[PDB]
Amino acid sequence: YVKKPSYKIVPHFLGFNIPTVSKWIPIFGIWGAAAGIGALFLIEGVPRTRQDILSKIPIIGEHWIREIPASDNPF
Amino acid sequence: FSTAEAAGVKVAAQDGQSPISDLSVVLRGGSRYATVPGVSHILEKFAFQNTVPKSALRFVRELELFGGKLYTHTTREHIVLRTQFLKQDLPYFVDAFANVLKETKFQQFELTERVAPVAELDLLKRESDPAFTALEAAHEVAFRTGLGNSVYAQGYSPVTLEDVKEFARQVYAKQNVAVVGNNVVPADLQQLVGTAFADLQEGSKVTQAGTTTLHGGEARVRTSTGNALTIALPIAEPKPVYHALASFLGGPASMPWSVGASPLAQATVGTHTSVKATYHNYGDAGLFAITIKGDSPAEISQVAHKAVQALKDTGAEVTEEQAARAYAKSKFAAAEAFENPDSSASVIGMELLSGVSRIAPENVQKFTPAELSEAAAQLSASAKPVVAAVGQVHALPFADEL
Repeated sequence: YVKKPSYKIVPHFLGFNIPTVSKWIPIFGIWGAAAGIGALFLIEGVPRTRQDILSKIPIIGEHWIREIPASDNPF
Repeated sequence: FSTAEAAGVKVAAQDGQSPISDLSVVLRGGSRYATVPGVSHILEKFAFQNTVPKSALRFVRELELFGGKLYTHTTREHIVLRTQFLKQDLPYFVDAFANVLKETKFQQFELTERVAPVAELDLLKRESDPAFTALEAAHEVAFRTGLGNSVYAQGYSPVTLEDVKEFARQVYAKQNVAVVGNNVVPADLQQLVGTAFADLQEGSKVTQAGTTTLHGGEARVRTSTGNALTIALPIAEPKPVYHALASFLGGPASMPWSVGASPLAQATVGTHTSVKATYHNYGDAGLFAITIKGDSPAEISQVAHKAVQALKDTGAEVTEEQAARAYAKSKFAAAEAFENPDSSASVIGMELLSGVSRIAPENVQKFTPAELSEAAAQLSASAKPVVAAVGQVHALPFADEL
């Protein structure tokens, strides 16, 4: 014979609990990647982005190593 | 059902071989005892509201974890509160009933927001059927008070928190409580009820204000939502022969897409009407009713004439075949009533609370054609016929026409 249902209350805050939030952790990860890719794409034109980030990527990085010949540069 | 006693409370249990137990608390608190009109219905709807140890919310959430169900209803004689659960969860349900009887908070907001609105939806759903209305109106005419009180709370007469609290003070007492356990080990229930219901007041037996008096008459409930007619005959001396007579006269078909071979069933041929004879024993008085519903007032009127003729014809002569058919249909009706949990609880509830021994379906008396015809004769020759018309009342029959 059972006298009482068997349960506990999990910690919660603002209607969130750890079981639920843990399911969404991967999703935040992917959104972070999306935001990262997007942000980087938006500043791909910025010379510093090319110099410090994009030109350092192996193989692909030579896409962003471009020199104007001294003969063609007024400045 | 082994009847016993546990700490002043009458406990009946029958062990079985099923994973499902039904535990019912039967209260002597039906509408014949209602201090104020509708208070028994309101008290029924107040069961499993907030108690001091456990809120309504907490109860419902825990009930869902056991997968249990809750059923409540009010009759003229009882309030029945039934829980259905897995056998092993018995202690929880006993304790929950104890909390309800000992420690219900009865808060004004519960009455206004929770209890009264649910009671109102309950009644509106029942009244969607005009036959319900007709049979209720017939009891009102026949008995006036007591058995004539409405079962259900209505808007025109509001029940107050003080009304319900007072009624509960009387009803929720060792003297007015019976516990009925279907598929419950009887020794285990007695032990649990004995510990849980020990501190419940003793109280006193609730009684009907006034003796049951019988009256004839007419009720003409004008609705726009269907048509029905009850022809009732108040009985001063309730006898078991009226069950046999109700089943004999019959009315519903025993077979799909058919009329039926019963006299009342055969009264509906050529019409989209249905008919049902019922007998209501209330111990000290009874009611024999024939209710006819349909969409056509003209057809109802037509059937109503044939219905009273059928009763007169029965008073003349029943055949042996017909008497045997009545025994068979009545034994069956008794059996299925003792099986259905709602009706079962109230049957044993009556035996425990009053003292009316249950008639086992296998002990249902066989009435000779003489005894049946004599019963129908008394009814055809009644000095106090009741007729309740519902719907287009201008087009339905009157008592003096029947």
